[PDB]
Amino acid sequence: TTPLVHVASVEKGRSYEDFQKVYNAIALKLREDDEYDNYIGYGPVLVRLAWYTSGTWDKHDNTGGSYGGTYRFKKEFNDPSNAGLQNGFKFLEPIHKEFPWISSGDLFSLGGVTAVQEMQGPKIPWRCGRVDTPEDTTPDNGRLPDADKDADYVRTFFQRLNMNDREVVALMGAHALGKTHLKNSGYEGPWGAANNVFTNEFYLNLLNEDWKLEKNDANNEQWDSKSGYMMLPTDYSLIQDPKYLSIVKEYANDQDKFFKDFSKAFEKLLENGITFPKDAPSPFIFKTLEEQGL
Ligand code: HEM
Repeated sequence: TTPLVHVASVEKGRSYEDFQKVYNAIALKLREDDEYDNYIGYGPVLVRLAWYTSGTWDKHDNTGGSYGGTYRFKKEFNDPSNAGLQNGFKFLEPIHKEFPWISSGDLFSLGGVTAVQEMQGPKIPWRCGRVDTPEDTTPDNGRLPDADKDADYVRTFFQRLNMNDREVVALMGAHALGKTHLKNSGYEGPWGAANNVFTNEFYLNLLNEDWKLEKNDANNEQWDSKSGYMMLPTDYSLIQDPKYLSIVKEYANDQDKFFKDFSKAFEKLLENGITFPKDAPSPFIFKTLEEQGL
């Protein structure tokens, strides 16, 4: 019951080259299965999967988190908060089959890193070593955030993941990717136009679009723009709160700053709860398919 310690353990004999191969397999499949979700591709859902398998972490007792790769167990993959993520897991199945040596946690997190980079986002340093843990270590449902809340809720929620205001605003920028699907979350619509290209569009849209608070077909309120975009109440709270607003403006006006801050916050999210040995390998920075000429 005491605060357990999760020590990163490198998959036996593996090094950078091995993980670059897994990265490449994921990236090649992202390119191949381009028709998914009306041609948005699997990039966005893989990022969401990485964030939800990591977002269960509780700094207070080190339960949940990316280390154990517990999403593979029914209790967690059936979490209502994870509806739709099965698509990401299905995508990674053939990858895990080809590289059975990689842990589930390493695969889920690497999937998110690969997706961000392939979608032209910033490089995200990634460390290996997550080790699969038993089904009884699977966190209970209810640790992921609700979308119908305000800024105070968001701020308090993220304190459990040890994220401050800047980290929260930076992480939310991932919503430039993909869209909400009524059947999955009770919300419908994309946050922007370039659904599968990682940019700071989320912030520009929050500030520049003309938003109207409306009710969707699930009878839930969401902010809609004439451009056909939407914002969840939690997204919109970032411009209602004065502290969050200042940061949103910063990122809307500095693409490089957003990339650097997102990279740090995303790696931190994916590494929360993990203790890396003094002699563990340095973080890996994978080359994109484009950089490799593949
Ligand atoms: C207050 C926190 C957050 C809330 C309430 C929230 C809520 C949601 C909801 C309701 C969806 C739609 C799911 C669906 O209908 O398919 C979604 C999608 C998504 N979220 Fe968030 N999210 C939050 C934070 C984040 C963070 C921190 C990241 C990652 C850094 C992230 C990345 C994504 C991505 C990429 C999608 C698109 C998935 C797809 O298109 O299939 N989210 N989120």
